Amino acid sequence: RIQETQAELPRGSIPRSLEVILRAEAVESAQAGDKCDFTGTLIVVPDVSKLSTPGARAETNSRVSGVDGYETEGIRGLRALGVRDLSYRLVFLACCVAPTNPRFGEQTAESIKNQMTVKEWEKVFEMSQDKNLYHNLCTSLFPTIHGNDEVKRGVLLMLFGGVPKTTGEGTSLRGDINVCIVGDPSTAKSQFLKHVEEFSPRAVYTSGKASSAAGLTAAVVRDEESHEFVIEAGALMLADNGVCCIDEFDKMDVRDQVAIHEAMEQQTISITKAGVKATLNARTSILAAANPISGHYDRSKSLKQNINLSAPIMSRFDLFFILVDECNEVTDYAIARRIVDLHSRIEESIDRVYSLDDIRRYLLFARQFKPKISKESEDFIVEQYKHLRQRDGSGVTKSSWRI
Amino acid sequence: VFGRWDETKGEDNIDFMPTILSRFDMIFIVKDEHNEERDVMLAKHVITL
Amino acid sequence: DLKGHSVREWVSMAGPRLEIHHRFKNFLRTHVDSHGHNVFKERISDMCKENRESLVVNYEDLAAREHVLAYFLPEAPAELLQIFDEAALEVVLAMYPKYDRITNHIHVRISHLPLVEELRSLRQLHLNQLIRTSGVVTSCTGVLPQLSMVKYNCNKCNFVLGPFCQSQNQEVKPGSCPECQSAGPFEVNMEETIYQNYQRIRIQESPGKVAAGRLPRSKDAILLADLVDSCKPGDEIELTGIYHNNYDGSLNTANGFPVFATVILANHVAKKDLTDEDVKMITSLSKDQQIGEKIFASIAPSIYGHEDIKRGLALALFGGEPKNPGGKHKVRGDINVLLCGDPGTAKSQFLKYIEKVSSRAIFTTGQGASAVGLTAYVQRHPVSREWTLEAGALVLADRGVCLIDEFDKMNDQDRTSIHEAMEQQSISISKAGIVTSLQARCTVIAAANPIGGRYDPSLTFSENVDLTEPIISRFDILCVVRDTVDPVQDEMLARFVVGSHVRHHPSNGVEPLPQEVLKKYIIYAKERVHPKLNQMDQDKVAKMYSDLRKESMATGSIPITVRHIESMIRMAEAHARIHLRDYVIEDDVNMAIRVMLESFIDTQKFSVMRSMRKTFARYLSFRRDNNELLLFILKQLVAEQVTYQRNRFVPEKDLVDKARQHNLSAFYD
Amino acid sequence: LEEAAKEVADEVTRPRPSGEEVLQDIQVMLKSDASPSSIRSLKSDMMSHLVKIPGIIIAASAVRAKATRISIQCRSCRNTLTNIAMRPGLEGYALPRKCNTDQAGRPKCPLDPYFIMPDKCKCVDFQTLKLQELPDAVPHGEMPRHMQLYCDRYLCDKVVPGNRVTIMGIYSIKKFGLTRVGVGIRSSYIRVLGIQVDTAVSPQEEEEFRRLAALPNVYEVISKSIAPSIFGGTDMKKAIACLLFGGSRKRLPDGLTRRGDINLLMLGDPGTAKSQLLKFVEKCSPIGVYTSGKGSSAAGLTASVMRDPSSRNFIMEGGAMVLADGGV
Ligand SMILES: Nc1ncnc2c1ncn2[C@@H]1O[C@H](COP(=O)(O)OP(=O)(O)OP(=O)(O)O)[C@@H](O)[C@H]1O
Ligand SMILES: Nc1ncnc2c1ncn2[C@@H]1O[C@H](COP(=O)(O)OP(=O)(O)O)[C@@H](O)[C@H]1O
Ligand SMILES: Nc1ncnc2c1ncn2[C@@H]1O[C@H](COP(=O)(O)OP(=O)(O)O)[C@@H](O)[C@H]1O
Ligand SMILES: [Mg+2]
Ligand SMILES: [Mg+2]
Ligand SMILES: [Mg+2]
Ligand SMILES: [Zn+2]
Ligand SMILES: [Zn+2]
Repeated sequence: RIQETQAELPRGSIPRSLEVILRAEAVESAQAGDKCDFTGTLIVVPDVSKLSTPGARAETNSRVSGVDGYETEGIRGLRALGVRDLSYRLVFLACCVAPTNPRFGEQTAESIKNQMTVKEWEKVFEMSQDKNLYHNLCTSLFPTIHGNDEVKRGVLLMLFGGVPKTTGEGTSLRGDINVCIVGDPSTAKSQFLKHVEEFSPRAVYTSGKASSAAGLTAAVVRDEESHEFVIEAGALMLADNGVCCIDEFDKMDVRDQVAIHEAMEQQTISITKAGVKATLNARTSILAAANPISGHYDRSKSLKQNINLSAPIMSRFDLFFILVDECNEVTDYAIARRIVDLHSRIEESIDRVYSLDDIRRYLLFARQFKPKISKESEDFIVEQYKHLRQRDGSGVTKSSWRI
Repeated sequence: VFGRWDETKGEDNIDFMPTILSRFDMIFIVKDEHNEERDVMLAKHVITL
Repeated sequence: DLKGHSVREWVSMAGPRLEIHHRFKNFLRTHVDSHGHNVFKERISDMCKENRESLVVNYEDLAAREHVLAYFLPEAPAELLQIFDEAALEVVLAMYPKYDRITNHIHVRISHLPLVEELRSLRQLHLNQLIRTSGVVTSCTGVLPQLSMVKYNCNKCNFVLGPFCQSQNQEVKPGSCPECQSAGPFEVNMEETIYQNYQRIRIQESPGKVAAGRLPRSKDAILLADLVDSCKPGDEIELTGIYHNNYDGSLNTANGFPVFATVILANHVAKKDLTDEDVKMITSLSKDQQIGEKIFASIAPSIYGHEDIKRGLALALFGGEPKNPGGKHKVRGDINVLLCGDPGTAKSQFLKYIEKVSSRAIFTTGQGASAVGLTAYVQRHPVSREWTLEAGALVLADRGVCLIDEFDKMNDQDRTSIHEAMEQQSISISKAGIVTSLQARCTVIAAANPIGGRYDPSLTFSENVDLTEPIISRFDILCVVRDTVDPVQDEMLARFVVGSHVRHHPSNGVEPLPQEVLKKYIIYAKERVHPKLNQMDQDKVAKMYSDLRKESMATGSIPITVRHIESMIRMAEAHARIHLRDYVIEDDVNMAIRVMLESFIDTQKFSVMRSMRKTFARYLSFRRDNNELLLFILKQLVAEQVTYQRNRFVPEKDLVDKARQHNLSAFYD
Repeated sequence: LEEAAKEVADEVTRPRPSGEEVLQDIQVMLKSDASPSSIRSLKSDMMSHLVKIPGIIIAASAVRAKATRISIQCRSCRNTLTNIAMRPGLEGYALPRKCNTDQAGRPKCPLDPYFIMPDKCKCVDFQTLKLQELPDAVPHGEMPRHMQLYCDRYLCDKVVPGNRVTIMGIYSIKKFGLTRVGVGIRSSYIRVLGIQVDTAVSPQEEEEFRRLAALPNVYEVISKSIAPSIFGGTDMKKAIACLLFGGSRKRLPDGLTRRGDINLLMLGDPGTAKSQLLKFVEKCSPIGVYTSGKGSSAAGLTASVMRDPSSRNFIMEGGAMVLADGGV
């Protein structure tokens, strides 16, 4: 079942959803959330319609009349004449499938290298070798937002993710990075989330309480064509291996908060519904945006006293970025110049060192790498954690949240 | 209400309404008196059980 | 042989059928283990010895010996399996002519098929072929009696139409009654009929194998009279069977397109996963005389430090001795534990390790994101569609451990349920028409966070934990897992964590007992040794109790109660069980007293906590080699110095003075 | 065996009084001392055999009426086929498609002439129960197994849902004329032959109680007997005994009743064994329920009445107060 893309919706309309049929090689070539491009032929399929209004009967052309006691009247006569309703549905028969926007022109780094063409591969290699690639990626990914360089860097690291691992006893070591943005109104939090979505594939949006638990995680519906059950994917599922952007997170309901907490913690979703059980891996990275209680971030309080998120949900976040509106004339001038230049020169004023598609390809190529921790790196890590914990000692000014 | 009787409070240590307290035929106040002999006897009895 | 037409008809034809029967009989009778050992002789010997009805043939061996049969098997598996069953029955009867009265049928289970197909790759090409796949059993129906050789009663003249082979494709519908020739209604004669056990399972692609953003595909499999109960929901299995297509499912009801619901007739299931020499060796381990320390160090090998928590968990795992004077004074034998701690203290890891080790260990959470729940209800199950009395996670561990995470974030009903379970060890349902009281005698290991997310010793444990006093009282051990910025501890913990990460990267003072040995030790200790309290110093313990009470009301603190002495008795019994003594020895009593004290002291505020620690240091210092005490004193002195320095910007005398409060050469070396 | 029981009953009650001449059927419920077998042990091998199973009841349908003997009449000739035996258990019956009447050369009766005569039928009680694998008997990670039970004529309303029972019955299948994926599977059940519930004063016991009351220090005997294992609190134990025995409940001529029950409150420090005293009193009272202030796990402190939207019945969920009626 596919539905019309947002780029084609008429005003005030609900997207049209139709079922397309894949046969033979293409049978499993389309997966949920993909922006596919089905090529084939439209067709009609006879329908057992529930319309109570009779319409378009089809019957025999042979003129036959029932004899006394067997008159062609009623169900008997309808059956004898072979009357059947001609009710149809429109169904699409797709011979080939392909993504609307190809990323390149099992999975492994060598597989990605082979899949991508020579020019794309050389572009990925040259940008990987390029210096200050960190700043280049941040700027090219957020060319309209001013400041918040820490937030840009954190979101970029979230996009690149970590290296998931499994311990010998079975316990898994989560490698996905969770980022949350708390701050004053009109601080570009939603702008960061929308940038992330419009850039990253497998990136989904949700708002405070515009989503239900079933629509956020998964639902189960029987397959009308057989005895099986289809799982309709939720936002976390469609973002699996990608990003779920939860704006107005603080307003999300308690049940949805529990569901998202479970997804962030165990990276799996369990459904025991509609006659079927199923566990589905949800390797989503969560980018959340929340508003402090009272709307403005009181700098004289901890994040626990500022935001309404529960303690487990707060803990499961790797990064917490605070964007407090500084009433500084210089910053206001910079923001105004950025915004006004954007609105003046729309096509121009956006010079990105790396194209968005090139960044997508490079990110896909890099996600396969699973860097290991060297011994000097481990020593440095323990030293840095030592410094971080020492920063939490008494005497020094209290921090927003502990270490 | 305070977790311990706290004889000093007198009656603030019970929050039951007079209507409710009238219902009960009998009311007992069980204060864990700490006579040393009773304490030793209680420990010995518990261990004996 | 190999000629003619498609394999199905080629092997259906008699000539080739008898030829292949003879070939398989020869293969069965003549086959070595690569060392001359006639494998099939011993296989059939043990099969008939244990009355198993199933002979497992290795496909690799079959291919090596007779390649024609191996090539034909994955093309027409039904006929080949029937032929193999007949030949195996003939050979088994020849070996044991008396075995005909046990089974009269032998199932040949193929094994180690070369190609392994994943559920997402099953197509119409693989229809009516033997395939090997791997998956996770999601649901599994009960064992159902399916008709195998069905006799029919003709309810017109009461004749008994003889047995008809109930195939797995279509219902067997008799024709006329041979006597009265009436095609009229027939009934199944259930007394004369013989049934084969039938089970239906669902296996889905394992989440690890599921890749990218693809959904896990599931398939239905059918188990027949020997594969039944060979798997349970959640088990990871490898299934070999016929990709069936044609039983009754074609969607002919015009509901839509003419698709066929395919099922897999399971032919061989291989799961992917009692104390005689065990009991021989665990007694020696008990006599080792350091078994208590060995166990305490073997608990939670992946968790650094927290020796007190590990010791308490060991005592809880081994449990106490329940008793009931007469039938009127029930006293639990379960040691309940409550780890209250600020974030980042491995409480969840402790609970998960206890889940992994303990048998009958069920993990529930104070949130609503758990497979089970604390409160029992009655409803139609989502999957089984069956009206079931879903008892709570307190009842699913009647004789085990309930691991209640986030114990501070429980609903009103959850709190009431846990109160009922802890105080009564029973759960009462009065729900639809079910008025029942079912026993839940679990040991509760709970994890909780303090009010505000940071334990404050200034206040007491009761007002730090965010729990009701009745709820707290029913816990024998209260582990205050405080977090402090201690240089050495932070460095060591960072080393541990980074090392675990390094060694688990995907591209790859006594020795702890191995985990399986610890499990078996626990089984034996809980099952056989039952410590008795005949030899315990009533005078000493009563004096300790009286002194503790006196010191309790000498300051403004929570008084000690008979509850604490009973918990100490339970812990003494637990230590005696750890050492298999069968009698609590004075050292066991002292260790139980040390645990009970440490807990009760930590439950107090700093003002009274330190006072009680100083007053009762005699008990707290038991089984301390006098090096840990000195190390802790040095650590507190250096912590005072470092907190002084960090704000403004140790001598031997202070250490010797605190030691006096005499030998420091051993500590230095 | 049931036929022989009928014969023996007739033999032993032959000279019955007028108005009760007709001999009545006899139900032989069979009970065994043998150890029961697990529900998981019920395999195809035991089908149609007398099996014994433990379980806990979770449902008990209403006592409907099922026909042991039916009578049918021909629509045309109005001749009867009285006393057609009905197979016991969940087994149906196909009506004849021909009229027996010895035709006198008239046009023959129609193809399907027989109609049931509900007036001329012998019907018996029949109840359908749901039995569940005992929670302890369930393997650690495993959903409980369920069985359906058929009860007839005295096995109906002998056990209410929630009871723990051992059932001796004929592991059977539904027989309704062999009419997705499961081919050859017929829903199974147990035609219960015997019910035992897992849990009346003799003259000897009455004499014992009478003499015990006649004892001089019966008060002291009872007071000590209540909680011997609880130290001290002699007055509290005396009060507990007074509560257990209760006063007299009286209905005055005007219709105003006076309660005989005694209500006792124990406000005390957490150390004392007041909860243990409550537990003993709950175990010791004839009818006794122990509950917290906020009720138990999935049980209420007081009754709650609701209306079923479908059947429009008044379902009264019984709390502790109503469940422990006439007791403590
Ligand atoms: N003592 C320790 N030794 C080794 N690893 C530890 C230790 N304490 C914590 N960790 C690790 O640090 C992280 C924090 O542990 P964990 O997630 O169990 O916290 P927690 O105590 O459950 O927290 P919370 O109560 O906030 O949920 C995990 O990776 C855990 O493996
Ligand atoms: N620091 C900034 N730099 C550039 N634009 C900004 C900045 N802060 C706010 N804006 C502008 O303000 C608008 C509203 O911000 P919004 O996304 O609503 O933030 P929030 O969701 O946190 O209120 C955005 O469209 C954005 O262009
Ligand atoms: N006077 C006593 N006699 C016998 N046992 C006692 C006494 N006081 C306390 N106990 C013991 O203390 C334990 C805890 O008592 P508990 O039932 O929790 O009372 P409370 O509900 O008031 O806390 C009980 O197991 C009980 O055996
Ligand atoms: Mg916003
Ligand atoms: Mg935790
Ligand atoms: Mg109590
Ligand atoms: Zn016949
Ligand atoms: Zn007739």
